[PDB]
Amino acid sequence: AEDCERIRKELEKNPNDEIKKKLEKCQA
Repeated sequence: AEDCERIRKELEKNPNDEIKKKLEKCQA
């Protein structure tokens, strides 16, 4: 239950570590 592009948006507004890391492997 995740969305890479949505997390991208969240990573855009919030340059967060966990968000970034879970973005990279959102699709895993």
